[PDB]
Amino acid sequence: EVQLQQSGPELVKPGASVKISCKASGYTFTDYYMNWVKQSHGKSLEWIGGINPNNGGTSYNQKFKGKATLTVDKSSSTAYMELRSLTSEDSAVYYCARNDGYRGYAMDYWGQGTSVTVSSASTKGPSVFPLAPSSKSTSGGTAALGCLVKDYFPEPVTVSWNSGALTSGVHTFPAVLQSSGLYSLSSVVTVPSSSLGTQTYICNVNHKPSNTKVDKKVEP
Amino acid sequence: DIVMSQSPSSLAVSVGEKVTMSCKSSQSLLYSSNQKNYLAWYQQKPGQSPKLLIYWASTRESGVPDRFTGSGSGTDFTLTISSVKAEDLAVYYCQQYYSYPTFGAGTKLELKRTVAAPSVFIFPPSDEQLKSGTASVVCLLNNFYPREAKVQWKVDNALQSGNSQESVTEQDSKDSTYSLSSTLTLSKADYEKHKVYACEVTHQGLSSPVTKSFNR
Repeated sequence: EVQLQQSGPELVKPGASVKISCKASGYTFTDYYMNWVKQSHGKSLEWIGGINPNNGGTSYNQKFKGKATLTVDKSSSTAYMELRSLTSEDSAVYYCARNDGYRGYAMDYWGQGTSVTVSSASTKGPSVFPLAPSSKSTSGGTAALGCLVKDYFPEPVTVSWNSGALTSGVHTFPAVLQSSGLYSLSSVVTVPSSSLGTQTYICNVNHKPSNTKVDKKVEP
Repeated sequence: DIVMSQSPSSLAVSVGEKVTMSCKSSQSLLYSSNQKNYLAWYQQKPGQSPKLLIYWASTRESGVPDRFTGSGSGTDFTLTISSVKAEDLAVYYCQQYYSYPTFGAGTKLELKRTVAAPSVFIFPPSDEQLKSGTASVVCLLNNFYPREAKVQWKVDNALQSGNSQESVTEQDSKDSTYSLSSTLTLSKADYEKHKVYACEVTHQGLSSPVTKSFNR
């Protein structure tokens, strides 16, 4: 019931600015401060600063004051964070995190993260290709198929099958970085060689920074 | 300026065992007025935001199972799990809020299980791709343990090098295994210069290296 929803992926050019949002919904926004925590890849959490809605009073992480600015809008129950003079050190995931002010910064409800990438480069949609379910792609009567999601910039895309009807045995791998500098991933699924005859498999790729959308079909 | 230091940086464990990570703080986290400890534990399962386990150092957030107990006072703390589930794989962070919030490095919780041997597959480059001048062939190592697994692509019995990129998933939260995708990409014109396209697999759950292959 208590939902924190932040923006989407941001692709920003070095030195620009970015503002990501966070609408909180399911509680009374005005008796709960609101935090922002950075998370670089394969790295731990870093609190940035936190704000109360009632006056937009802030307090900051003593190394982020110069990069981060927090702006509140109780009338929409949304909090904001802006990052300025952007470099590659500010490429990470930033979560919205709620806490009680009357007790302290224990963040019981957190957002869902917004991948921020700081690149001179333009977005590029991926080339959704299918993965061929063959008979050398078989072991015990069960077949493995998928969708390759090749040549996208930047992170991330979201892969799902049958619009979410299918969660069983799905493997959407971390993206690798090619020689070319564009990400590329797979998101296979193992399945009985029985259903193949009479069952349909559609990858639901969405690379949001480029507004790309594909529902390619994976057949033998 | 408090320094939160968690040891160990990572550990493994079987389902059912008992886990105990600690979290020393450079500064005492106890408030004489409160007699409450200003430390929280968060959990972060692969691909998810940090979820609160324990606040006030001792108190469970609601909906957090009785298996996680918070313990410690002042400078030294400890998170405990009594009967490790296969789903508890995550990175556990201690944070202090006795002043401006600071985190620990985290402690990575790996699960321990038996040797599973990997299922090998292989994928031809699709039409829609080859019809663009590129040619990516794919090897899928599904559900093995441990995470070490060598994967040599061979073309016409010629060992390649420098033309493939591996990707490993995180541990499954039911079976505790791993999946591994090994993509081999070269030019369509290099594609149609050979015949044999194989994927030789070394592992521990394999006695004899498993090759899967196909012909153009």
